[PDB]
Amino acid sequence: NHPMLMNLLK
Amino acid sequence: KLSEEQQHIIAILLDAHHKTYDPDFRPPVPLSMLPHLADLVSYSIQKVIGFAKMIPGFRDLTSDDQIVLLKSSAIEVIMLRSNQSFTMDDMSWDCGSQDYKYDVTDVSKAGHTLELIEPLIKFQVGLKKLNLHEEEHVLLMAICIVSPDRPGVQDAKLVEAIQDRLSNTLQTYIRCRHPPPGSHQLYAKMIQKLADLRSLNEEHSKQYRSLSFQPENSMKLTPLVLEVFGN
Ligand SMILES: C[C@H](CCC(=O)NCCC(=O)O)[C@H]1CC[C@H]2[C@@H]3CC[C@@H]4C[C@H](CC(C)(C)O)CC[C@]4(C)[C@H]3CC[C@]12C
Repeated sequence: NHPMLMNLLK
Repeated sequence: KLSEEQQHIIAILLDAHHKTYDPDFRPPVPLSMLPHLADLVSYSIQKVIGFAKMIPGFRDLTSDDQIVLLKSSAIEVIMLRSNQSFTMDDMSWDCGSQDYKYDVTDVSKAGHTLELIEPLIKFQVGLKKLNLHEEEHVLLMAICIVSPDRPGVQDAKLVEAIQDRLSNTLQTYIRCRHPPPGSHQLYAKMIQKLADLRSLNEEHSKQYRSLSFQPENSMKLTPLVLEVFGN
């Protein structure tokens, strides 16, 4: 439910 | 007295901050400033995430815990990091040139009221009066993010252990390096500032929920802003 946050974390 | 580990943490946090804070957006123009400042906040969220990843121990957290800490701290860290570009000379965020200089008039034209703006400005003044070392400023940003009392945290004990390491580094730094009487109850005043940010966070959320209920305003936001602050 948080794909853009997840991407910025990785 | 400051351990090798404690100096290491401070060195890492200063570098993370220098790499991610710089004193592209829709241009600045009651909502005339919403597009520009939505873009500024959206961009600043990415900077917060850049800083968070370089916090010692952050990487040891599960993706979920990293996500809940960043979702719940982002606006507070944006307000807190802005303090270095804030000028008591004329109560503005003076990011070099006049185009990107933001006073009470400017930041009140993005569909948020003085119910948020007035405490935000008083917070910036109160923080300037503390006259923090950059060492204390970057520790406060890290302690703000890695907080075990945020809703949705899975491993509260792990987040608590990381925060305590950061807290202990900060208290040690104040005792060894902050000149008395400027050091007196400085840790407690800094924690009070974290409390003022929780209250600013709550007021921002209330106002964001109303603003973002209005689809003509939601339309002016960014995808990252919608994912972090919600629909
Ligand atoms: C210009 C300042 C940064 C200056 C800096 O930090 N520059 C450095 C960057 C970098 O280089 O990384 C920022 C710091 C806090 C900011 C305010 C936070 C509250 C509020 C949020 C709202 C977002 C929505 C989504 C609309 O709810 C938009 C208006 C709103 C009033 C902001 C205005 C601009 C503010 C004052």
